[PDB]
Amino acid sequence: MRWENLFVSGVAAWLPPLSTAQDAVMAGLLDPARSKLRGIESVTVASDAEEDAPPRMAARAARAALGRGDVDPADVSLVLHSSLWFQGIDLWPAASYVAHEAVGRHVPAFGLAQRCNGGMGAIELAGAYLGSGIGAGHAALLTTGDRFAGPRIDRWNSVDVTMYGDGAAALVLSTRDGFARVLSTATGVDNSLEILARGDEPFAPHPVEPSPVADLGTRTVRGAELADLPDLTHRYIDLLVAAKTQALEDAGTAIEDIAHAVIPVSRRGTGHELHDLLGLPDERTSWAYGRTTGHVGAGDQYAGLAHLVENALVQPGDRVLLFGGGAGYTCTAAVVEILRM
Amino acid sequence: MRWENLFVSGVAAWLPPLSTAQDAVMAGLLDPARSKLRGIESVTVASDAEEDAPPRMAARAARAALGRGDVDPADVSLVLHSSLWFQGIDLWPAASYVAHEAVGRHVPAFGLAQRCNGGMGAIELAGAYLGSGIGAGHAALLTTGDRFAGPRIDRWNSVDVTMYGDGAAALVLSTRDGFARVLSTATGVDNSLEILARGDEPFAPHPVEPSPVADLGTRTVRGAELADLPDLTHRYIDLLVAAKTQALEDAGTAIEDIAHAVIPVSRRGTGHELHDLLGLPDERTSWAYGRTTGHVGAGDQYAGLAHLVENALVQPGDRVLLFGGGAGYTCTAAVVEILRMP
Repeated sequence: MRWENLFVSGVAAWLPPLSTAQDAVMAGLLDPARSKLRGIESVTVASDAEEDAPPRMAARAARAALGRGDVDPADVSLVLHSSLWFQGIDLWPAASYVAHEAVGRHVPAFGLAQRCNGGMGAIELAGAYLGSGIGAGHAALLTTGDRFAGPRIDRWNSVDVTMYGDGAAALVLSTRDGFARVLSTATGVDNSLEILARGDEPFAPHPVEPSPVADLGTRTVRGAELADLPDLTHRYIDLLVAAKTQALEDAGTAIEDIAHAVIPVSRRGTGHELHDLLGLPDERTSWAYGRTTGHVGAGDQYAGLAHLVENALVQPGDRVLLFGGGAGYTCTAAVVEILRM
Repeated sequence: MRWENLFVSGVAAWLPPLSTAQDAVMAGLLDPARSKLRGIESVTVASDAEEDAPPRMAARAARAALGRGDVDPADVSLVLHSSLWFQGIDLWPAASYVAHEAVGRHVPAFGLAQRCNGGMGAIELAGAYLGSGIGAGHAALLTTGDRFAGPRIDRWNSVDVTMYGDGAAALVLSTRDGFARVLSTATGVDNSLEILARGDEPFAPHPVEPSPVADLGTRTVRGAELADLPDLTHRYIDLLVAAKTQALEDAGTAIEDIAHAVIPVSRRGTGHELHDLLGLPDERTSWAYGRTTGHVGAGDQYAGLAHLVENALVQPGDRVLLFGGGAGYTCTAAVVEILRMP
């Protein structure tokens, strides 16, 4: 999709302190060979205090993002809150809390689930919503937030390809103006890969209690065996190249003109990495930053863009590729042009 | 919102067999007075077999809905799957399973949370998406699905205003054609009421284990206490009347021109009920149906419309109000006009 009137008016991350892979190895929580393979140096870790529940971190990130774009909360017509896991209280609309605290009483709020891709996918849904004439306002607030905890989640081991960081991020879209223009979005998808995210786990009538420790690495392996596809890996490559190519082509931008690409935090550590598939070197990606935060739920792309802007790592005229991807498997990409700093 | 080119192409429910309120009373699971007050005659109860997990029930409803509307799955550009509770496997994309099983590999799928309003809120989001030019196809598949279980959920008692039914529903939107035209949608909202849905429950770092039995009625009371609002009654009235009023006006329709309103399944049993606020007698609402199914997660409005159409309770030229409402608090309403029977 080529966007003629869609802007990022603000972006922010609210992140707790860093905790190092080194300290996890020293404490016996993380196998040292795994630490070395994956290349992740540290991950953000929140306290267990109520003030650090995901919706409250999200509400703070939202305020920061709305403050920086000087958007009147009266002009926000939609709130989307994406996440991966528990929000602190069950049977309860977390998204309405985020909206109430950051914007106000009279804005429609949805929780969104598209696993790791939720932040990027929300951009398409919100952009469509803003252009449709449903709401009178010109902005949408997009938030993410998660805080991982035992017994269910071991941040260092529950996923093979990454390590989980706690925290929240926010991105405010506008059809009026902003410091960046969204030039394009495009989604690649292959829903056959959903099997890799459940493995041989049976459908249970009730959450399993007490919670065993999650092991998504082992789901992927069992998932691959049950699916018995001859071309598993290609299905991934195809959907990722589709998202990349359409996002670039609809933005009228060649890959050599991308100043920086913000990607999901993950690492194989052996052969080809995502950056090889994207056709650009490691140092033009957000890996150097991401390997300090870990995988911050659905918010890697918002947090990474926040990092670039806050540190003047981009200037006006630069084009930035935001690259999603999450279990499903779904990947939304976007090209953003910096207009003002 | 007034819609120029939005249609309902198909609608369906997949519902497990009925379990009566009277049987629950006799098993000691439901108090006789509460049964009488609430007036729910029965609710749908699924088995605990893997085949009745919510995403599978949702897949069956989606396929029925798509088949009843002659929509090719290749023309669906978006799947939204709304729910209130556990889908059977954690840390996993349920919405992608629904999409794969009913529609295919190459359609973006999202899980959607807007408590009891998810099904109606999904119509606005999908409608916007379909008109935007983002996806190639002309149709969107909307699903709901839940299956409630102990210890956490006691379907008969965990919500005061209703009793939960298991099952799934589906609705297919199209920019091209269908059996009904969506004339309008409108949302009323008041996010200050989110506190009523959490009460004084502390934010916990991990789900509380073992799960105690949920008591949302007590949460409402604890939340009302903390919030200390001067005008709670008026907050409900203002947002519900706003949704009703805007949907009717954008559709160019008066309440007396509404043949039927499909409403959330809930009941006070004393005083004024939602139908009084809508200005409709009981008989012009979905209550006669909803009191046999109970509150089927986010799917009451889809399920109620399917029942209307499957049983020839409306005919071409009739207008129907689909009326939402859920904890948040958010209520999305739509006026649809029947163009032909499917």
